[PDB]
Amino acid sequence: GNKLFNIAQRILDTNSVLLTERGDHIVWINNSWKFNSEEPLITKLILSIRHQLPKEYSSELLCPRKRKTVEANIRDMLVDSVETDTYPDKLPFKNGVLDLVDGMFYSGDDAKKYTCTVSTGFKFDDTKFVEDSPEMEELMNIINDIQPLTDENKKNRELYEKTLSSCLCGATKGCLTFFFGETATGKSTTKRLLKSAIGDLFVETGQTILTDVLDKGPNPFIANMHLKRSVFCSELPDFACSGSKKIRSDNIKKLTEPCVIGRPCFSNKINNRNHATIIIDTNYKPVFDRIDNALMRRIAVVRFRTHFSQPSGREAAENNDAYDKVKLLDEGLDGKIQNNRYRFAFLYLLVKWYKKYHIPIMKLYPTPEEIPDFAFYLKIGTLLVSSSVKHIPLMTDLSKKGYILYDNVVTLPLTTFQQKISKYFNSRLFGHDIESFINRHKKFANVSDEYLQYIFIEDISSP
Amino acid sequence: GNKLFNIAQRILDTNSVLLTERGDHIVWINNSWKFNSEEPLITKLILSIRHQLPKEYSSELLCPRKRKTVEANIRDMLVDSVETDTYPDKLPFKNGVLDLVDGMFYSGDDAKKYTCTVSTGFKFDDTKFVEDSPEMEELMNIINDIQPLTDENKKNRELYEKTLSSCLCGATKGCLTFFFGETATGKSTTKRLLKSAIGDLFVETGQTILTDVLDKGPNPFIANMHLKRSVFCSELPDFACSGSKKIRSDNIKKLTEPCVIGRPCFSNKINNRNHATIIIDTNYKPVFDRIDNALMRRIAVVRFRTHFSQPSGREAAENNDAYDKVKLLDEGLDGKIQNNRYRFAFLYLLVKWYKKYHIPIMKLYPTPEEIPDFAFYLKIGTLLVSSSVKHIPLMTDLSKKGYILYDNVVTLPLTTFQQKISKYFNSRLFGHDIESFINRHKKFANVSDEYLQYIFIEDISSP
Repeated sequence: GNKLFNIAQRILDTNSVLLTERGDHIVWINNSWKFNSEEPLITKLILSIRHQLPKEYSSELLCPRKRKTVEANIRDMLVDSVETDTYPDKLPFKNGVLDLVDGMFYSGDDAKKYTCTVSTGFKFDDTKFVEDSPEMEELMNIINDIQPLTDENKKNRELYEKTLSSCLCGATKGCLTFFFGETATGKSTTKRLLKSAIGDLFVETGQTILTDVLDKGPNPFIANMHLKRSVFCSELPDFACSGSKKIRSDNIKKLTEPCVIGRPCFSNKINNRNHATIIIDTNYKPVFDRIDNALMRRIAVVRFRTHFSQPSGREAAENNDAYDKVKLLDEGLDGKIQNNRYRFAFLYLLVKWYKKYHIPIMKLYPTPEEIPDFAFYLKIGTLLVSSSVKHIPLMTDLSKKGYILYDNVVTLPLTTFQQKISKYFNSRLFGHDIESFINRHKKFANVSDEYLQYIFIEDISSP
Repeated sequence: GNKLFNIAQRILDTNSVLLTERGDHIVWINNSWKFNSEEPLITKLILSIRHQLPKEYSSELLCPRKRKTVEANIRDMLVDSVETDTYPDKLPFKNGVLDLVDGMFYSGDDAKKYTCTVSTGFKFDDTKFVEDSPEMEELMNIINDIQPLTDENKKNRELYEKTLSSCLCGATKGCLTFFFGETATGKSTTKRLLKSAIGDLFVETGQTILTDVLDKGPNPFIANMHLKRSVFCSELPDFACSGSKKIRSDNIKKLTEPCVIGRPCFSNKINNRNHATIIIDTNYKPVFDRIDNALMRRIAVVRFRTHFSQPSGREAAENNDAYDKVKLLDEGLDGKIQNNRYRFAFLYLLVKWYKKYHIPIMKLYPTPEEIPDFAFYLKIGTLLVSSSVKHIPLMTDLSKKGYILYDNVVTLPLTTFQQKISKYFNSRLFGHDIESFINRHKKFANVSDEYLQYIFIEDISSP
């Protein structure tokens, strides 16, 4: 009774077709979850799977009409929806899924349970995923050359390792990392090593996402980051000199939210998943058009201070302090990195670092103290407070310091505020910052007189 | 007699397919009313319901052609339209609909009567819906700490309870309540309570709603609140300081309307249903760009006077103007609330509050005396009525007050207006409001002078 319905039931029992929330069907052919909007693969799956069925069921799948009927039955049978790429601690390869927490590699039906629709693009070989090897020693030597293990570099080394290891997690990250350092320091070598390690999950982008609008009209720059696990920004022009667009605070805020707004060309989908670890490479200090408290919590800085240079310019390179350690470059090193020589050794190192930081919740912590542009705004935030409970049993003593009373609200005249704030910062050095803060946070008692609703902590602490 | 027509008649007798006024079909599969504009689920429903039918009818539903014939019959049979989500007194869950008038929980066919297309997203447990429990005691203690039941907080507590209970009713609300509460006073705790209690019907927004155009073009922020029952906006910056846009009058007017005009990307729809309660959370008093009688009627204010702070900042948390009382904070409370510990206790409390305010007509009430912006207009509104037909046989004594009759409309000079308004209103305290009134409600008399179609109540109350 209904051979075709029984065939559809068996194919559904094999769990090879799933219905997604967007209305598509994902099929498991050739050991990978595939889908297509313009050409479903359900009949391809039926023809391919005809070999696992009994004899009397296999000869009914050689007709396109019967395969169409089976596909209709399968479409009617699938009611509930599932979500794809819901495991943040799994790295999908071309022939399986690697577990970062456990270190065990799966293949075929074992990798089937993790609905991974993306992959690194290359196979995984266990014979090279080993600890003892000359490749491991060479990689360790290179890594120690780029980042020394001195006691003055411990925190920087830890942050570097954490940032590099977070590129394997398939979840939204809450920070952006700046790779601070001059040219010929090792940042490009790290970029090439990471690209060789993680294959197709790595993408590179210029200045478009930093200094330009994100949504606008069409934007392949923000639509090509869907399900990527790392984004590297390189060749960034100095924003200190006039003529270059500044870093947009709105862009930084949007590149951190779990939902990214943007659509590709000729696509009706506007929502894409953001899994990338954004790293910005710059040879100069970064400056932003706007600075506020929210933008301070989404920036981290990693500093590079060891360079490799030719013997001809060895003295000049040894003639400063930003190149804290001097070494000799290797001409064939670029070819070795390109030839995928250290790919699996770097994969092992990244997995080991991830395990070293595999605490139940993996998060990226901002480091705002390393940005010179944040120096003024960080210090003033520890000097002023907002409105609070009852200044009434201090207005006797707060009045003598220049604070006035207004409808039971303490304000401060601009002249008195300037006089009290000039004792902590140089007028010339922070003039623009002081002016911007004053004109941003000023309150108008009337059209002419103006006041500020801020109280210095030093006055508060002093009885 | 046409077995397939009999099958379609039975499936229609089960009341599982309904035709909506918009032209779509909603089917009852997996205990929920789903629909798909681009792909009807009628054949899925036929295949699923094939089990309830007699034995000789179930075998015919295993063929896609016969299912399509039954679907054609069913489509021809459905003539009348129905309206979806028209019960404001019902809270839909994932596995049933819980009434609020008396308080039973329906399930399956019992909840089938109310066509609710949305749900809180979590299953309902009757075991935890108990009045007597340690969780209820802890929640009551937290609520009492948040809003004390003292003699100075009766009306405030009543309005707070009314606002929290009004987040369950699925109808359009007429007021935009202002949660006038300062930082670390407890508004965050109430927000997490409400979110955990009402699940997916709760959404959170930011500054874009209040201080930006809502219609514009494709606005996901507006299209998101379709059939939502609560909207919470937090982290709102101080609008008193310059550089921050004021609250738009048109936005406030538009949010209250039952029909909100707005479209999503790649969607032909332009109309949605507004059911949400909008609560504004600011640490500072609000500032409106343009105020008048209309906005004064759509604002309610809730005050919080129990603030918590750390000991280091406690002195700084007591040396300004904005709070009234200090208390102590709890650290594990946030983890407890994230663990959905008090979800059902808060649900029971909200149901009890709704019952207390369950008069046959549910309507929110505005309180304009708590906003200093409308204080001047309220005093102005209660101190002015224009000229009178009865003023015609009293304009002789009204002429002594600096008023001149003109086509039965009496006038006041600008300088005389300022002189007479200085009697009741302080010139400096409300100078901006007075001059805005002068330039907003003025008319013209001749080339050089200006005219006013308004007269003070005080000039008429005094004989």
